[PDB]
Amino acid sequence: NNLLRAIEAQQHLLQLTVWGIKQLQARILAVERYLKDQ
Amino acid sequence: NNLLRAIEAQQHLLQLTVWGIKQLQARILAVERYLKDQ
Amino acid sequence: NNLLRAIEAQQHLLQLTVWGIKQLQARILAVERYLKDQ
Amino acid sequence: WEEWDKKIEEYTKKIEELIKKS
Amino acid sequence: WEEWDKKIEEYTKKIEELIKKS
Amino acid sequence: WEEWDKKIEEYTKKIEELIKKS
Ligand SMILES: [N+]
Ligand SMILES: [N+]
Ligand SMILES: [N+]
Repeated sequence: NNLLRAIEAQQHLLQLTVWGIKQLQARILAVERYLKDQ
Repeated sequence: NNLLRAIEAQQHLLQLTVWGIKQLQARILAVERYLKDQ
Repeated sequence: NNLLRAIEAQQHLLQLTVWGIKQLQARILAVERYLKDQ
Repeated sequence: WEEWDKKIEEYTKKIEELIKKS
Repeated sequence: WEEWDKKIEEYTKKIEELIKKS
Repeated sequence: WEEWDKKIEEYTKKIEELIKKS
């Protein structure tokens, strides 16, 4: 039960990392595209 | 048992985030190197 | 008990991904700022 | 990354249903 | 990202106390 | 990052053996 709560909290952490990774990927791609267009 | 399956699915999610992070790190480094070489 | 140990190991993995994401975000921002300043 | 986006959504939905069954 | 930093710390602390109670 | 790569592999292997023992 505390074990399940752990896993739920871990799942929130994971969704936070997913958010982060997607933000970074968009930003790196924007920079690659800027360099290409220059 | 559903608890174990949860953890297994969470483990797949984590490996997906690792893949993502490694892809990003290679790409950012390539951009840093490009800027340095310019 | 092995289930708890799994979750603990998963938690170490997650903290490693957090470290990675924060490193990347600082580096991408430094590059965006460099491009802006040029 | 389109394939990534989809694997993420798939395992996220699978996890949330398992957490519910537990 | 400041809001992210804080959600990370919050769920990390919550997880570590739950692991302890287990 | 070489040290990161190795900690990742270590905890991944440790997790997969624990999932097996469970
Ligand atoms: N592209
Ligand atoms: N380097
Ligand atoms: N900024």
